[PDB]
Amino acid sequence: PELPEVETIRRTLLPLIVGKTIEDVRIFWPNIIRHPRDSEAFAARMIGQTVRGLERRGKFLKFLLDRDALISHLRMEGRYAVASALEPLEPHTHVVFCFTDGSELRYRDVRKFGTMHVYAKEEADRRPPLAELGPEPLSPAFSPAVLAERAVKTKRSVKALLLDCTVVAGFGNIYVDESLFRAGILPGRPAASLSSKEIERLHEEMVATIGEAHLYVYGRQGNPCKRCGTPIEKTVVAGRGTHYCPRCQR
DNA sequence: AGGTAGACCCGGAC
DNA sequence: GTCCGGGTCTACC
Ligand SMILES: [Zn+2]
Repeated sequence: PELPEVETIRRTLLPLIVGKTIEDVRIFWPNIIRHPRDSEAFAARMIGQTVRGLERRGKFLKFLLDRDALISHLRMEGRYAVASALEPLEPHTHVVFCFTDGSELRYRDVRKFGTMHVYAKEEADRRPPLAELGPEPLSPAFSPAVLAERAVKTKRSVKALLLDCTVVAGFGNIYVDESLFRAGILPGRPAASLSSKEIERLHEEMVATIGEAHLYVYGRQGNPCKRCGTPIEKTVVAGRGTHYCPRCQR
């Protein structure tokens, strides 16, 4: 899921787990657990803790317990469900938090690609994976000035810049391509080549792309641009498949 | 050290 | 049967 859908998950999941107490943690694929390094320590430490809150930082969910925070990333295909311990698990379930009321929070992922870290709550923001994360794109902390100051000092393309999680939280390949289209800027342009006007327009369209979230360019190669009718093109930029309108973007 | 490459994962596309 | 697609971290120069 993208940032908007993670926010929806955050809002939906919270009432389904708040106030529940962890009785067991069952791990079927240890490598999902990134901290502590031993999945057995990860499981052991969570037992007896009650879920108190659920926050979002970029595409990360931060589960707040009594002492610890669980930081979880679903990437593209991960899913959470709350369901009864009496019922069979869904296929591809890798980690289950069992609660004392006989319900469970389950993480499943056909791609097995997600990650989980647990630290004392007070340490979570200064450790991976949250430590270097840039500002929320819908927050005043993400501004044209912030974007401009990062763009000026780099040799990288504008696409590589917007994909950098330290610049802004939660912009992945789809919203990067779409925002750049909406701003009229080619993804391969050096970040340092953008004028003040272009930086300001790009900020505006990034906020709009995220705020709104239905595609102009992503995956639309060889089909007509919805604004000018020119066929959408696809190339590699910053090591990613990159979609753009060669007329609308400059 | 700024910035790219490696690593993780595997359904489905070639 | 080999490889893309996806995000975000660690490992290099
Ligand atoms: Zn166009």
